[PDB]
Amino acid sequence: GRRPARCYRYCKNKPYPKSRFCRGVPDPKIRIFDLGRKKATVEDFPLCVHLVSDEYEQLSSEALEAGRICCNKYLVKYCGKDQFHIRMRLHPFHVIRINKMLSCAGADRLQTGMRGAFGKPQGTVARVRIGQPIMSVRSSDRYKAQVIEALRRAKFKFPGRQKIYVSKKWGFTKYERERYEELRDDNRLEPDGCNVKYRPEHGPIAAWEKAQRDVYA
Amino acid sequence: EPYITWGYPNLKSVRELIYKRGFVKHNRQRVPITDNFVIERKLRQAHQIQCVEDLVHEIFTVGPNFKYASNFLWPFKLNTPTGGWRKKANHYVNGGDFGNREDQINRLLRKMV
Amino acid sequence: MAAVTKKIKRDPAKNPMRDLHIRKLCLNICVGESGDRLTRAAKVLEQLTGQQPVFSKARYTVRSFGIRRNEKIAVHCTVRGAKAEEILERGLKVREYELRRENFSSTGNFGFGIQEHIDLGIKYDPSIGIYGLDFYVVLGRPGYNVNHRKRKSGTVGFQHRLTKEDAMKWFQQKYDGIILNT
Amino acid sequence: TNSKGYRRGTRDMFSRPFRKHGVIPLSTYMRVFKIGDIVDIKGHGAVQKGLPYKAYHGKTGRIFNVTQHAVGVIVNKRVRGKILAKRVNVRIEHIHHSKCREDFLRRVKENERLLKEAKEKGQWVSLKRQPEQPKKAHFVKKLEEPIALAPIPYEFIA
Amino acid sequence: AKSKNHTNHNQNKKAHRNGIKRPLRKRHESTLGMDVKFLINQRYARKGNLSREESVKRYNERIASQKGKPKPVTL
Amino acid sequence: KNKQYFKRYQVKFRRRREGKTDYYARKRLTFQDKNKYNTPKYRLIVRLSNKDITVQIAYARIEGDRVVCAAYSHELPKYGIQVGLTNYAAAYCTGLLVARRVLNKLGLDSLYAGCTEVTGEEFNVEPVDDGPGAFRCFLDVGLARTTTGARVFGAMKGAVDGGLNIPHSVKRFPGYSAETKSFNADVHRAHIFGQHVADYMRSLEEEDEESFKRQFSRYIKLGIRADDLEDIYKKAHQAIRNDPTHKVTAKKSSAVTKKRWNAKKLTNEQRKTKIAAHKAAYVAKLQSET
RNA sequence: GCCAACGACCAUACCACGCUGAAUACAUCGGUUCUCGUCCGAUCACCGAAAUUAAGCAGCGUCGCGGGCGGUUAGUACUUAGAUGGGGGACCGCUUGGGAACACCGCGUGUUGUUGGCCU
RNA sequence: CGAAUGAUUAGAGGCCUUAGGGUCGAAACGAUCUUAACCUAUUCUCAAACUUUAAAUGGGUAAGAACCUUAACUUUCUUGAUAUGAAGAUCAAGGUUAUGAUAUAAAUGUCCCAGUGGGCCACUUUUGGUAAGCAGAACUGGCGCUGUGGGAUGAACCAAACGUAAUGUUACGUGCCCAAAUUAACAACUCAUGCAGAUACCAUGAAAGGCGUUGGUUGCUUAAAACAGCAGGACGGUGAUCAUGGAAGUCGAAAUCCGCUAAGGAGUGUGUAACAACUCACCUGCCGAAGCAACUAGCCCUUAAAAUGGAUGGCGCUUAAG
RNA sequence: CAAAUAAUAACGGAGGUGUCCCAAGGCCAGCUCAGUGCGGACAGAAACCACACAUAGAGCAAAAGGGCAAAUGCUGACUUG
RNA sequence: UGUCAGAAAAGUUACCAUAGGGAUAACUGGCUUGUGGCGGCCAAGCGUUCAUAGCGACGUCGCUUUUUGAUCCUUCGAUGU
Repeated sequence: GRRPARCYRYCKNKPYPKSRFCRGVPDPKIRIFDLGRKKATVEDFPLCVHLVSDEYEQLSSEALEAGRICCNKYLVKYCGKDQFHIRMRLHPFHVIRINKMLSCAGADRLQTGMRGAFGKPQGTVARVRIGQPIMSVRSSDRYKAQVIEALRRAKFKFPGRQKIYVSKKWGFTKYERERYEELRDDNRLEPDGCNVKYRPEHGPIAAWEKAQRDVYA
Repeated sequence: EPYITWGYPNLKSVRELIYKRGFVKHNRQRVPITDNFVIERKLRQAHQIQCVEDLVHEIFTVGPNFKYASNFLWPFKLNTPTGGWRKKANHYVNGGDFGNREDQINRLLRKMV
Repeated sequence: MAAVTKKIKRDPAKNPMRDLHIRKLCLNICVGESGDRLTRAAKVLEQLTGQQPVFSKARYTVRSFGIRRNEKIAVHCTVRGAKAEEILERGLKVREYELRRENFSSTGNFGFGIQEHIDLGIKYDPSIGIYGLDFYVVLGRPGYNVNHRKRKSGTVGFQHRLTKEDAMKWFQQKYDGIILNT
Repeated sequence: TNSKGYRRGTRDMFSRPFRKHGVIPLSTYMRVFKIGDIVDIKGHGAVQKGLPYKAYHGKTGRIFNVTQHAVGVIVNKRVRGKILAKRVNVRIEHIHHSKCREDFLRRVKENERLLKEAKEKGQWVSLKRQPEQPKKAHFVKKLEEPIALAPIPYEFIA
Repeated sequence: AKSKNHTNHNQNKKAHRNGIKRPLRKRHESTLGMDVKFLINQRYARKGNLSREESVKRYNERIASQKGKPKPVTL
Repeated sequence: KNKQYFKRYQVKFRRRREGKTDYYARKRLTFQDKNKYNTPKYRLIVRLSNKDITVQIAYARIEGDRVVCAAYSHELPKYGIQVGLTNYAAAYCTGLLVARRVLNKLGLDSLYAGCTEVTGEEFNVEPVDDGPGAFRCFLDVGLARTTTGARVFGAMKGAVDGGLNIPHSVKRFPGYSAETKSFNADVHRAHIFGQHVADYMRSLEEEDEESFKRQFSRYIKLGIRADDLEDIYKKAHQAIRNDPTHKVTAKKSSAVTKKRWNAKKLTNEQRKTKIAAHKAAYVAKLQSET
């Protein structure tokens, strides 16, 4: 009956999955994890900005669903329609159950009062850790200020506390912006959609001249 | 470690503990010192210890009969410090007591001897 | 690539020991279902080959053709070495040696299929009925029994191992067929 | 409420190691086991005959018996709280030679090699093991590129 | 009414009092459940030691009469 | 197949990768008991080839099998048999050569003479009294297919003719039919002396006389005629019983540094200068673009 | 420097290709009277000799894959023991010891035993 | 998790002939390939019943006369063709008993000797349960079975275990209750109008704020005269359009380009029906010295609601007695 | 579950048992399995024949787990330990 | 001999009896709150126009046991429901 995560705040247990051993797990009504111009190249969007957890919370699926829409609707309103890629980096494969007590008609007595406790899966949640990102939006550097307010508006719909980090990376790639700019300035960053390809010395040699036949020609 | 403090004794602290507090073990009994015959009658045929300064020698400069020079003694039933303690359940390096005081075992033996 | 080869050539590395002869010829008659029809179909090949053939059983059940586990649907045999060159060219002018293009496996074997089994010098003989057959010509060089011995086995390598385009090369010369690009 | 029965919990005990599957190497049957030899037990999951039961994996016994395929090993089990010495007939593939004492026996071999040439000097033969004594007084020279080379405590910001 | 079964509480206090007890070290451990054809006239490899030094160092030259068995034992 | 079953790839041993050993028989041939503590077992190893018959006696030790006696077929020219080195007949010599090669050096040739009265019957040596029996081997065939009359069973009767105690049954001796057994020593006696090789070259001047220049060539070169083989092999069965001296040679001393051909492999300073000019002259070739 | 039979350890040995190869060898190869086995002399069994750049252990080559060892990650993560430490909690700091792992980069790419031979 | 098995998110490069049909074409292969399959180099995030790797704390064993090397005897069982194995029984030869620390005396029997076989609490790890002064376990320490000192009070917390006395010295405390500092000892912090706050466990209180005050981090303006303020303009190239509550400097708003100089905004507005003005920019002033924001975490405040009258233990404390 | 020896609880979680087997036991020999690719008249998404790749991805009365490739899998040989 | 260390075994009592039990329910008291409601943040939006005159989605953080479960601690030589 969708009781909130208001009184869940000692969470203890090893993650029961949605696997071949508790089959009966539902289709999620929370599916999409990423939105914006997700077909943008690496070069389009240099700025990465994360919303990073500095607690050890248990962020709900409905909290994560709500916080993406509030991060979406501010960015399609202010900084342009398709100048962003939001990546919601917490995929909630958890099982919170419920002992439901079907106590209709007040008389049955059979099923469970305190004996015995098999459960029924209702929840789905994500453990966060300290320093561990929750969502990263990728956009240009002209809309740096517009980016942080949409992450601020998403802060007030998550539990715990969260810190908004402009990352000094160049996009979603794990490069310093200077080390991205130097390594792309000769050959070595062969681009893909979200990510680049790295510094190849192996192997074997056929994709070295193919670089050299496409640096000159 | 948390039930114990230790450190590195002076020569003066070796003497004052055996002079003032040094008792000795004579056929499982505890026998004070009062003369050199209590030390000599048990450690001169086997080992070469007859005096008190013998027993102060092969304890301070750790000699080859240290095993006998320190199991001859009883455990030194020390007093209580004057001024007392520091915390007793923090390390010495936290704010003071247990573990290695390391040269400040001397100042604390002045209070206990 | 360009790793140094150094290619020491005391002889031009031609192929005297690399014959590309015929290993064996496979003659299948996949009759649909069991009964006495295979028995009158099996006896057409002792007429053709002299060897008495074997009764292959069906692996699965289909319910769409009517075959089950072990229901004895086909009859096959195999002819190896200079007696296939009876039954190859005797069934190849029936196909008027010019043969289709694939029809030629990448493994170097090739094959074809003819209906009307009485074009093999066989009189029509309505006691047995006519049949459609399955001619498969596996093909190979000397040294192909390197992976066939039980003691101290091995694999053949790149060259030797003959492509599709050297079975076609063997076919434009022997029987002088054309490859019929379809 | 189980342990009960006999290979339970031994999903990882009698597993094989990674890529150590298959055929047993042949020196496993070429080892010689004489009566009174120290011997570890680490069971082989790929030999389902003569496996020890799970309490004795990881333990160490002495060979009290040899028969045609197995060794009787006498192993200590604490059945609480007391130690019975258990006699376990265990096949040879599940049994190893202990290295623990053949680096004691290379010291009996040196407590008679060093006491041999000590008939000339005399003393100290020094035939006891000594724990790690505190170090010495020693003169660390710098020179080495004189110091500072000075750390300061600083790595947080990200 | 169904109160409290199964605990290993106190069970090592209670088993370390009369202590945790090594068995004891024997010079003569039993030969029983041991290989019986190893044992049954190695019973008589003892019973064939009627003497061991008087009539036995006679044997060191009694077989050195035939110069021992120095070669042919090498198969 | 792509990097990820290679990570999970567990090879077979080395010799089963190369066809040499069973290891399901090697486990069971080299089995010694554990209350037979370090006693060797000395199996008899006859491996055939195309133009050699290697018979050996090896016992199982950990850092390798140790070969105690090794008689080959490429020495039977010294005993009066020049061609046909891989016969059923020419195996019984290397069977008999490896038995007399080892009983003289074990001193067990005064006793355990053997069977010079070569008949093809079953022959099992009763132990010479004043002590136990003779040297035991066990036949190790590898994965030769052990069907009746193979040459690998043509060294077990050769070695048991020397006097070794190898356990038997005549089921795989050439000339013992399958309905029933039906012992017949004479076809074994024919095969021992090389009769049916002689009978084929006495049946080939009746059918196709030109095929002497085919099969049974080099009998034409060395002049061996077909009626000689029953007395070529017969007079070899005592010239082998009279000089089993192991064929030891003494070059003294030319094995190591021979003489010129150490065959070094590309010291890594060269490989990093190999791909100095391979990289530099490629972009100069790509400077021939412009 | 090698060749063979039998091995041990069981990828530093594997996999993909490429290129050499003196000599003994090992082969492929020829045949089906014999022994033997097949639907078939392909395989197996047996007789035994007319051509070599395939096996084979290799000689190797590869900014090869895998695998192996080192470095680095990192005194990091975790963790023993301590406190009348912190904080509303979640959890975090310090004391006292112990101390990883992926990856990442670099390195090498079977070692050897017995017994018979060859000598480029 | 760029290793297998299970999941799972996104794109990127393509074998292709799987197309879901296309697209310029009747299908076209005459071209863009459209997308989705399939393949390959990557990617986000993960597993009680997954794992190449792999700790800490653990489990076992060893660390010597019951020993170490010999010599040649016994054996039917014992093996070998060995009455050399392998076990055993004897003589030979071996400095200094082969880490450390300890020894509450340890060893072994018998009464199978009595009581017991409801437990309970706690750190740490745990399972069920929304939770529980709830249910169930692992580990060691405790209460039961135990006084005494401290936490006002209290089974268990902290300290310490206890013959009967004298003396001296000790963690909790030192404004009064009440033994001992209103410390000839300090630096700060904090003003709480209906519980300021006041010692662990522990007797609850959050999210989010404060131009309350205290410290701190980042960026701009600045000794070109800013900041503030008294002193100027802010209309318009035009209802371009968007538009009739309606946009004439303006809801919305695809869109977006222009005044002037010392210096004026197609301009945010309750709605000034639509208009006007007006004024928080610009810049000439006087001023002539620091100003501006954003951010952080100390205390206090706020958030903060119960029933007999009332509880830092009580009094009472505010350059403290927090 | 279970906290890296073993032990370890709850009406904790996920299942299984009360049988089947003259071979599905014993043993030798031969053999290689999942799937995948290129092929071969009728014949297709699959019938069969045949080549190449196949680290077990199959199979083993096994519920789950371990294990296993000239086998413990598949086929024959005699068999009753 | 499946209650599997192995009696040979159907109900009902509101007409009831006995020994006990707070080792055990029924109500009070205690802890607990999934359920209801009452608050505070963020602001999609509603309100002609206008995000907060009055509201207020998706989230989020608390307070409240009394209904109501859960619990079995105190009482069964009796606490009047």
